[PDB]
Amino acid sequence: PWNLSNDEYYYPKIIQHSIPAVELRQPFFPTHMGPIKLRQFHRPPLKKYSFGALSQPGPHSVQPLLKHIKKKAKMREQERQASGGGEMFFMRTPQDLTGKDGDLILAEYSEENGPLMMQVGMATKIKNYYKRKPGKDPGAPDCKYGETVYCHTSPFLGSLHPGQLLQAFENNLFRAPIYLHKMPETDFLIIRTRQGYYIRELVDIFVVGQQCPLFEVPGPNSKRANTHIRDFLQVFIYRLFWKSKDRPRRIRMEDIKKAFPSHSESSIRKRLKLCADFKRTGMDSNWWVLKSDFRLPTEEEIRAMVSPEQCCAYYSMIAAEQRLKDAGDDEVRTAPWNTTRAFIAAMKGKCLLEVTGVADPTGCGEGFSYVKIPNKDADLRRLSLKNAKQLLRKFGVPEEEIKKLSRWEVIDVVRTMSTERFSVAEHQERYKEECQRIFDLQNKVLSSTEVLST
Amino acid sequence: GFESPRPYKLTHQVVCINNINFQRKSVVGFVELTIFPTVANLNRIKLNSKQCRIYRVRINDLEAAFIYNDPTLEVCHSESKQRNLNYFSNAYAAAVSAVDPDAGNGELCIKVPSELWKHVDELKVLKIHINFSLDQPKGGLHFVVPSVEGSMAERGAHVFSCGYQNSTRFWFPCVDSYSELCTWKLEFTVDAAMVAVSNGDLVETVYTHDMRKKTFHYMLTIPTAASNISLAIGPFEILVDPYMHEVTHFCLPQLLPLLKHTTSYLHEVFEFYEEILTCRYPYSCFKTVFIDEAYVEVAAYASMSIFSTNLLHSAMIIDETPLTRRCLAQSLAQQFFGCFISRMSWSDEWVLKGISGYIYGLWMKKTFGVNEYRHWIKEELDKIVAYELKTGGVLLHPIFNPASHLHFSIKHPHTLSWEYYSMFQCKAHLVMRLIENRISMEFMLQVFNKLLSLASTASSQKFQSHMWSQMLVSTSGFLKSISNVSGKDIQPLIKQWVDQSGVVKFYGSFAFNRKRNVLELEIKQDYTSPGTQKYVGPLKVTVQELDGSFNHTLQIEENSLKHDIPCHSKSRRNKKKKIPLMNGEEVDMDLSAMDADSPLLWIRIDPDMSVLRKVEFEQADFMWQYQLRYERDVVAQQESILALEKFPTPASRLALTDILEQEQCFYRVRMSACFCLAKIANSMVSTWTGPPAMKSLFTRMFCCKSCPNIVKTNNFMSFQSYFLQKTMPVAMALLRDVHNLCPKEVLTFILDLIKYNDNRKNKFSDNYYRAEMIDALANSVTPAVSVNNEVRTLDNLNPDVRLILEEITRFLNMEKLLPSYRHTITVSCLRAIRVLQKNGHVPSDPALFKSYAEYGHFVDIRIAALEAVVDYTKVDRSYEELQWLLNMIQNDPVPYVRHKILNMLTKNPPFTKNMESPLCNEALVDQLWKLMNSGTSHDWRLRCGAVDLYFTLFGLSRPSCLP
Amino acid sequence: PHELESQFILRLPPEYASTVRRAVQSGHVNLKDRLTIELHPDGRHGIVRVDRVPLASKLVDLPCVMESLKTIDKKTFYKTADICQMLVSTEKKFIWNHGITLPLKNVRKRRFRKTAKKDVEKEVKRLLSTDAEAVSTRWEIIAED
Repeated sequence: PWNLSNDEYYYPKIIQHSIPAVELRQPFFPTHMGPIKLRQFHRPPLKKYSFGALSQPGPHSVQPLLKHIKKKAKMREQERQASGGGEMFFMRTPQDLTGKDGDLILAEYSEENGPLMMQVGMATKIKNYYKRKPGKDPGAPDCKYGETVYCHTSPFLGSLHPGQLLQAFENNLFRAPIYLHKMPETDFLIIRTRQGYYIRELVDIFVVGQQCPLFEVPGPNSKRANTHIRDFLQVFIYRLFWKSKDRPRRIRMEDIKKAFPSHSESSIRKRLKLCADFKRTGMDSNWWVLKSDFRLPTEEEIRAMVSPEQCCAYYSMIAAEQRLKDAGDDEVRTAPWNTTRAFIAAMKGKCLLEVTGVADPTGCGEGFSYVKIPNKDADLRRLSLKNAKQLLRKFGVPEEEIKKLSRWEVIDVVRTMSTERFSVAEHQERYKEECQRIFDLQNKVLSSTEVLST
Repeated sequence: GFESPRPYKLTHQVVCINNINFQRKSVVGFVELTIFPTVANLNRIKLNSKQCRIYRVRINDLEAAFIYNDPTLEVCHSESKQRNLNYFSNAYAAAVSAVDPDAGNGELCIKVPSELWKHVDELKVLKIHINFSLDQPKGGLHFVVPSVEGSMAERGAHVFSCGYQNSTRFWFPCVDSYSELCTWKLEFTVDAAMVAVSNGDLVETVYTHDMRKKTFHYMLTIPTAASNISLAIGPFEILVDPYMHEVTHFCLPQLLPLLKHTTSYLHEVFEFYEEILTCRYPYSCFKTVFIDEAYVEVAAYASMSIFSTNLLHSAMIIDETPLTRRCLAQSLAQQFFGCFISRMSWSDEWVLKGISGYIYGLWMKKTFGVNEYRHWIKEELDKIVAYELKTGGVLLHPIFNPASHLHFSIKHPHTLSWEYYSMFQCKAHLVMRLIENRISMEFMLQVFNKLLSLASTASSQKFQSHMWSQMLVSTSGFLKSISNVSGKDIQPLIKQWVDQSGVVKFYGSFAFNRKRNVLELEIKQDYTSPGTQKYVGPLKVTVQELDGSFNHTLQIEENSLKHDIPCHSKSRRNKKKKIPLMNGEEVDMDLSAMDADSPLLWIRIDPDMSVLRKVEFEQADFMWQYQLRYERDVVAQQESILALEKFPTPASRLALTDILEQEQCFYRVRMSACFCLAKIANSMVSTWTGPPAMKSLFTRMFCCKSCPNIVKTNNFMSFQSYFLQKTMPVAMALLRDVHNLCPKEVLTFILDLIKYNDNRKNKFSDNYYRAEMIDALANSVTPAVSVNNEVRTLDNLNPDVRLILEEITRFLNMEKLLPSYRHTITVSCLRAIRVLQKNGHVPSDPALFKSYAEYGHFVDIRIAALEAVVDYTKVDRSYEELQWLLNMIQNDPVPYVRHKILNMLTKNPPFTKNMESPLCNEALVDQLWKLMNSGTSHDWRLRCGAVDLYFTLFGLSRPSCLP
Repeated sequence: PHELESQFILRLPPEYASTVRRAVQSGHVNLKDRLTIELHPDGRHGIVRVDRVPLASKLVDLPCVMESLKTIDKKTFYKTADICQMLVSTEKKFIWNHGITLPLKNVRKRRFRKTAKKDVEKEVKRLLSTDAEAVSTRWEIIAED
């Protein structure tokens, strides 16, 4: 007639990327990044076109977009109301990921090179963490973007004040505090393609604070690292077999050598050894045909092989490898495999982090550093209390300490004034207070709309 | 897209019923249909009608000619000498397909008059006025007329529409398909002291000019099918719901307080089903009618539900609250997704049954807890795998035979066996749970809300089905709405578990490689059994090692056998630290039984029941004991109880005893540990040290501290130690000694539990606890040592059985003067007398059970007595008792009792096809063939039960015991 | 195939920014004739012509990395492109020290760690080529001279 399931003893207490992103399609997720492309990682230069309308030198008219944006938004609302009115999934094509439609915001990063960073086509959510005031509270200050959640336990290193709403980017890669600023009055956004220039205005720009990593970047040549390498190659080989039109399905080796040119061909052969065979003569000659007994994996199995966040962690590792290699142990500590391991270990409670150090991406007192630290009388007798109490009121010591009239305490205090066991609680308290202070300082520096002199 | 199989579209139907005569069991009425022809040259119009005498038919007030023929009255000819069942199944499928309104066909063929052909070619309206009469209906609509004198309201006489699926043809002529939606106008002229309950909202109630009768006018503006239209006419006590005011509850007279207490929960069921879906309840009223001699325990129509009165309990009745509560809940789930959103074909029925069962399981999860949800899901999955390995398999969504491994045709609902229908609904809701596992629960509720929102925008238009077919769901439309809301399509999961009809069998065994620190699993499938299929997807496995609980996904391709997964450290055995569990907590474990070299404590293959599977894993006995003790999953505790019966070591006895002593364990795990402890105790006789099992534990938990053999006075307010207290002597009575005689220490304990029972102090009744005490007394009966077939007299009465017989005589006689609830003690005492007769104690005489199986008794007493008579005619090979049972199948007033007799005679058959019996005449073959052909022609559930009985007794070929 | 779109930020003088903003929010194709962009073959120099009035432009590198994020429901945001360049209108000169937002000013100088920073490779390659071209090479680490 009741619950009768002892649930408190058995059980004591989401991000959907675009279909180009979960299928690891090669413009958005590159197979190989060279040295000059690893130095320009997430900073892609403005390339000159060889063919197209912008390839011809001269003045080029920009095309302001207003009819395209509202036509696409009205069309997507018609699609959503035709499908029952609920929430829909729209990003199914690469042409859905253009900047020419939808409500764009901008997101600026505080650090130069973050430990993790999203590729093009990946999704993120905006969560507004709101700690209620003690007792009565009016309700979360409402915000234009994101959903609100009431956080008793602070997600970040510091703890939220009562009545403080903090927005944050939340995805599988990291979680980072964001701060909404209005755009400058002079800046517009020009989307250039091969055909022409297009212009939008922007009104909302977020500043993203120091990231709290939720995914561990592997080290160079680590087991996980090289496992992702051979998995990325296997997924690319399977998707080339799916794209093949001949029956039985056949691929060419130098397509894979064009995609992965740093790979030795022994490793590519190793991936093709199972699931394919080389025909040297007759029909299908110089092709790697698919074995007739081999069942090519379905789309969901290929998606379950490699995740996009693993590709972002691998790209962070190889970009940091390049930056360290170019710059000839302090720098090695600031490498994202070390800092991600340190932060995730600190979140399980394995170890603590020195919040002031050299892994600090600011280079000043603002921001944290994610590197691991371990969790860990002859003349004072003549006074004989009577005269020590008189010495305390002559030393301007407050009357409480004089009042307790203790022996050891009063003398320890008068030795301290004449100068003027455990290691677990005090150290933990100091680390927590330092982290909270750093978080508060970072928020104050970030949300400031005060003008800063050049 | 829905295109009609009928060449006309029905817009509106008026059903008027006059002259409901209860003495003569007769109704008179008319029916006026408003059809729009879609094809010119319509000529004949084919409607559905059974048992109605059609007087006249006028089309547009012009007299028309009709011809009636029902091929399902006598399926095969009387003078055909065929006696095999495949012939009857094909002929019965062809006969049901010849009256099918889902094709163009129908039983009543009306010819359009000639002068209306210029009205039908340019497609204009036709108004068909049939007037009919039911003279004395067999199974059309049930007349319950008691034999007390007085007026018909003073004796308690009532009518209700019974049947399943498309059975509205049995009481008025209609287009009896779920795809012909129309609006309705329903008038019923009943007696002045009676009330007529039906679908729609009651617009008025006018008197007749003599003021002796009154007419109830109902109107249904939401377009429903004819199959969802119902009727209940009787002297009902009306009760408006004090929480929701459009909901009226009708009961039989003198049962108003039971109705008040029983239907007081229903507003919470309404609130749940309207907050997980975001649509409000689509109909403008809701009516719950409680009746006598019901067809099914719960039937759901449009804006109406018909329950039996046997669900009505008072405030002091426990063990019946949860069952009645979930009957109300599944009636409301079928109100949402069987009556508002209807079916497009007979295929796509799995969609509606799955959505109904799935949202009812979500209700059960919120109401009774996740643990009760997991236990229910596991019992449904065990039910399906038992049925599919027993006979063939259940095929959701067949394509039109698609399933030729069974003995009936799955093209129509009225040819299905009843066990197949039950397993169909069961498999449909488990496959919907699988679709929720692939595509998350919030997207699933968004799918259901999109279907309901399309239906409710469709439900308000007036266009005659330009838009009313958005209220009909199909499989392709359901998968398209899933693909719209999620972007993933489930076509491999649909192809495996819907279109393919099989379950999978997993045989697992592990080996721990100490050198490389890996766990080598070995999972092989039995795919050559008749019910099985081959699984090639991914498979989750959960390994509990000393460092915690880790999940692994295994890819089980056809050629796969060995799966090497990695193992973690064993540094929580170096220091004593707590071992972290599946949830966030951690416990102290006694690691003395564990191996020194392996860190892993237990392994579970497919823990979340994400496939339709039967797992046979080979762990070590200490791993089963650790999984019984420290797991935070009830299905794993249940499967460890089930696997500890093969290991009778004293460590397993200690494990089950620690489970039994432990509150904060789920109570249905302790109730299983009682029976497991009884089996283990029976297997380690001549090793057992102290008292019998669970006795000291019973005296520690439920008896007085100062008196060990006196039980505490009954206080049943905890509801978990009540269930454990009433289940522990029932398992304790299975204690088997070396001599095979129950220990007179346990029988004396049960008799002292019976004597010292005092129930004058709790707020709850004692009928189920006393009934379980009689069941415990019946469990202790071992077979008697008859010498030279000595006639069972008082001279050879066992000294043990005389006490048992005195107690059940006292209990049955006291039930004759003071009854309980459900006549539980009558049912338990009849069951115990049959237990004593099955052994050589009481003379094998069926006259007592034949007197309790008469018509005037309660239906639980009747089915218990008929179960005893079926068991007697199986053991004693009685010819006259089998003729008694077949006669009772042919002419009994209650059709539920006839269905139950056929069901019990199928489950416990008097002979199988392998047996040579004296009861295998040509006379019995001719009787059962006449019962399949004629005789059961009025119910559609007795005919499938007769087909099941003929299959169980004589098989699919020609009866062998024949010239 | 698909080519990732290349978005950059255009900064205009404030009066010209107001005219361009009014013409963008109006939405006619009249703006298309009024606003043109000519990028010189230097790659870091241009003209932006507002209402046929030429303005001198420089394409500069921004110290932080921005990312355009589109949305349909304002709860889930999909990354569309990376922005690192700005065509301000009025080498070391083509590097912008400040960030676009108000809190990020003098970011490169103050809020950027110098460990991450520090052309060198190109100079090393040129030296290697000269050494390969030469017959005899003489080297000494030197002192003050």
